[PDB]
Amino acid sequence: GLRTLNSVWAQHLSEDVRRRFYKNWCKSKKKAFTKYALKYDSDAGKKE
Amino acid sequence: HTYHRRGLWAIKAKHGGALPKAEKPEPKFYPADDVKPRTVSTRKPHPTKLRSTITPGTVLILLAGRYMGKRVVFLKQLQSGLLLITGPFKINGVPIRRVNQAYVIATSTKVDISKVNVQKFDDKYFAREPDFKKDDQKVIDAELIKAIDAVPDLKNYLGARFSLRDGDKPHEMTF
Amino acid sequence: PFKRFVEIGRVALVNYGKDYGRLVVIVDVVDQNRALVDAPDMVRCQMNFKRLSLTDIKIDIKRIPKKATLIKAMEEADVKTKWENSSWGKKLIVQKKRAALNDFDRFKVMLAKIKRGGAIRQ
Amino acid sequence: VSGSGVCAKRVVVDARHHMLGRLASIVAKELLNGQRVVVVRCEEICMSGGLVRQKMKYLRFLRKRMNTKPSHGPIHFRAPAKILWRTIRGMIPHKTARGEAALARLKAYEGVPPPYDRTKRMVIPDALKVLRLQPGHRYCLLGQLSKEVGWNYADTIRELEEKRKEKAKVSYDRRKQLAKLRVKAEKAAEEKLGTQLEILAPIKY
Amino acid sequence: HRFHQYQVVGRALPAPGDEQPKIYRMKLWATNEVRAKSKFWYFLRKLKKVKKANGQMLAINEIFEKNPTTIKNYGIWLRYQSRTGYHNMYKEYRDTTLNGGVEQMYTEMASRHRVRAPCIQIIKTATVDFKLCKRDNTKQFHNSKIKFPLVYQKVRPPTRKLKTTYKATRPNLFM
Amino acid sequence: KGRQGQRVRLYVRGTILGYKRSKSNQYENTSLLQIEGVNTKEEVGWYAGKRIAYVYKAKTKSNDSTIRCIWGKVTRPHGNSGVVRAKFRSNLPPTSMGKKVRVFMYPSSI
RNA sequence: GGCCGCGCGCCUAAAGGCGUGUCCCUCGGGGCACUGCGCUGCAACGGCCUGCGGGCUCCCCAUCCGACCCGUC
RNA sequence: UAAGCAGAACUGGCGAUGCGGGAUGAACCGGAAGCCGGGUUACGGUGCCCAACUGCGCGCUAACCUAGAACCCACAAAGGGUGUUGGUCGA
RNA sequence: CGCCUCGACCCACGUUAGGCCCAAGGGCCCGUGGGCCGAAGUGCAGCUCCCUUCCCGAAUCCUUUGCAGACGACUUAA
Ligand SMILES: [K+]
Ligand SMILES: [K+]
Ligand SMILES: [K+]
Ligand SMILES: [Mg+2]
Ligand SMILES: [Mg+2]
Ligand SMILES: [Mg+2]
Ligand SMILES: [Mg+2]
Ligand SMILES: [Mg+2]
Ligand SMILES: [Mg+2]
Ligand SMILES: [Mg+2]
Ligand SMILES: [Mg+2]
Repeated sequence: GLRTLNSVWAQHLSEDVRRRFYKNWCKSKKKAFTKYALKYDSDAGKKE
Repeated sequence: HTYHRRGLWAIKAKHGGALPKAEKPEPKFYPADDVKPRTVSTRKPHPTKLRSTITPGTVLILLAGRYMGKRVVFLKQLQSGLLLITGPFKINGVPIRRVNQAYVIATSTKVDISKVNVQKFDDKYFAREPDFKKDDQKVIDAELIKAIDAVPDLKNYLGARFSLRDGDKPHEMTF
Repeated sequence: PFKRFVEIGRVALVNYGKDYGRLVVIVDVVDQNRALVDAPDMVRCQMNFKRLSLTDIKIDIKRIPKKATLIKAMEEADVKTKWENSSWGKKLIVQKKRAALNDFDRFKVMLAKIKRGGAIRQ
Repeated sequence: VSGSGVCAKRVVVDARHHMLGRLASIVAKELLNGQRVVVVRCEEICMSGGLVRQKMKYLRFLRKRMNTKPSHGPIHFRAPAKILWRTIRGMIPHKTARGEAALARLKAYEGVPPPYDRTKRMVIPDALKVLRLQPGHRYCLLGQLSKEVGWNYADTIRELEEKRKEKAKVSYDRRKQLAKLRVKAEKAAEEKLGTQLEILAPIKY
Repeated sequence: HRFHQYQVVGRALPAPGDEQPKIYRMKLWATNEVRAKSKFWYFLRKLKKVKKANGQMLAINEIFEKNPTTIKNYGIWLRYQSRTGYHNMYKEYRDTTLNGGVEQMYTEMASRHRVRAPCIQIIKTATVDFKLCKRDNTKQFHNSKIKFPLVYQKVRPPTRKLKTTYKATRPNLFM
Repeated sequence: KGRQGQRVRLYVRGTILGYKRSKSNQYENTSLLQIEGVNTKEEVGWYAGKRIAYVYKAKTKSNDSTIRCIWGKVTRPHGNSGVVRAKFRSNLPPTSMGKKVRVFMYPSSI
């Protein structure tokens, strides 16, 4: 059957959608996609 | 299937056997039980038969022990029945040894050893009890290396170990 | 267009038997499964086609040749070495030869094969 | 029937044009004896009797179902590899720990997935259709039966298999060039060491 | 050969009524002599009125093929019992011996009509010239230019030592 | 190729198939063994009387070694197809069926 | 697979074995035989012996085979 | 009418009896028995389950009805077929 | 996808009423001490005296909700 090949996310994700990745948003450091966003800054990251 | 005692002769052994009456031959302790005394046994156990494919100077593959697979030349069959073998010690590093008739395989390759003296080698020589042994080994190879050099490729053959490889059936191989 | 037929004069190889590897000539056909076969070294007998492999050789004879007539055709048609010089007949020959080799000859074949193999690579 | 005796790490069998129950019989003996068997191309296994007889046999099997709880009842697999897996299981004491271990040594695939596309695939002589079936009698392919009863990955199997055969055809062309080079090399190396290889002449094939 | 032809000779027991009774001979097909004599006494009881208890067995001799290297055409007239009734039929065979034809006849009756050996009576056997053969599949093998291919080869190893479970490629066979 | 491990091989590999059996009871006093390359009852006679070793790894050390050995010999053929009957000093564990055994040539008639 | 009760009072020979006389048998070489008293548990070699060694009828577990709950009418 | 029904004659069996085969089963087939080692058989089998040939040989069958496939035994009939294969007697 | 307390040697498709063949019954081996033409992956010398295995940052609970609910669970907020 069908299989997920890969996924690419945008550089800016609102905190409304980033809350979906947490059971307790206000107790966390809110680190989701913080390092993924760094690919859009460098040049090797943009190559990926 | 010969009948040795086929005839009631018994006199071809003792022809002059008409002889006279036999003369029959403190304990310090009595064992309290009638134990029949143990005397030495007067039975001759008919020494072992050599395999008809093993003849002096034939080559043997060793099947077990620390020298398993060593291709070795056969010299003599000892009184106990163990075969006498040498490597020789120069080519494959196998010294003079006595091996059981089992644990060896007699190949069809032969070497002449007629002018080689193997007399002082016998069961007493191997009694569990070395410089002179190095001399005897040294003086028995140089009498045998040349005859090995006489046949082409026999030196590299004796210096290699036998092994079975993929698809090898020991019950079909000629050796 | 088939290549090999059974008819009078076809030379066949006996497979699957005590007589395996021997050459026989089809001299008569009994029925759909059996044929009369005659050879230089055996008395004529019927054989199952299930135990016969037809070769590419075919000799000239009549239905029931005498033994002398059969020998002559097997010479006028040079069959023994035509079988042996073909690759098919050669394969049976060296299969016997390889099995017959003893330990010393097999060690020398190994020495030659290693020499031959290293030369191809070079 | 006893085992192969070949004592390898795993044997890969190309299942194309084998009879289903004769292939499963031999494989089951191999697994029970301790061999790992990988069967590929289970979509091209053959069963005697054409599509019609084989299709209604499955439909009768599809009828069987626990009346009070069907998810407990017989499980009817539709893929060719799971069909062959269940045929083999029927020939194994699978409710014992020995048969449980035996069936865990079997891998069955549709098509030839990696890494077996680059390994050697054998055949079973006494399961091949060309030696087992008269040329006029009916038969069907496992993938055709599976497609008729619910299998839906026949197209992706076919598309993948065409891609694999293209790559193998290119690797075959390259291997033929290297073989012609090899024959020239053994010809030139034959004279350069002509004297040494005299003992190899009578066993040359 | 499975079946043998025997000539069985016997008579009624010499009694003061006759004291030189008539001699009866039969040619019977059986697997050994004991089964040939039993079948002889079966027919003597049913055809004549002499049974084994009132009779004498004189001779029993096996008949052999004159030329077991040629191919003859063999006609057989037989009587057999089916599930409902008795019927007689004529069969033709090609063999190097009449023994093979009788084995062929018994095998064919077992296959085509499910008739076992006890329910068969060989009325008559003979050799037929190829000009006078009646059944098809015997005349079609009278072609002197007979030619055909082998449409079923039975690919197999020769001596069961070369048997392997796996092979690297599919067999190539042609005719 | 540069490989490691054993340098020579003076044994053939056998696989344990099970026990002397009928449809309804089994006998541990003899094991059934398939030897590689032996395909007929006739060529089994070469191996009759040959010594056999079953090698397995235990859980503790015994002589600074973690491997144990059980010795047996080939006794007779079993069937027409090369399978043989083997007698070991102790009966083989049923867990050993499907595993490998080493068939030597130590008692040699040739 | 289970068992371990000829040899010497003549010589030579590792040892198996050979070596005397008599009558007969033929076709080269044997055969049947002299019969007198005694004594009369087959061997060779190896590893190990206080140790992570050997054994076990004891305990637990695994596997293969076999196995339905006793008493009663 | 029949019945795994009801009643007699001769013998065997089960009951009182395990063991091998008939998938299973008081009675069918084999065979009866102290605790064991080795060899061989009976009945029944040799594709897998399952120990033993995918053994050697000749025919017949094609089941679009769940073709068919082990005494007791686990059913089938009268009647049909230009399915196919053997025969017999005729124009 | 995000977030971090015992030499284990060997890749043709396809067909058998056809493609020299007639089974790997072969061959090989000192055998001797950046694209993955994405189905994705472990990818392309003795005496050791005659056998003893050949040892290789979050989550959860207390709080909240009522789009949920017998209790757990669930959708929310903190
Ligand atoms: K009661
Ligand atoms: K009809
Ligand atoms: K993750
Ligand atoms: Mg079996
Ligand atoms: Mg569904
Ligand atoms: Mg009672
Ligand atoms: Mg009772
Ligand atoms: Mg017994
Ligand atoms: Mg068959
Ligand atoms: Mg039944
Ligand atoms: Mg009718």
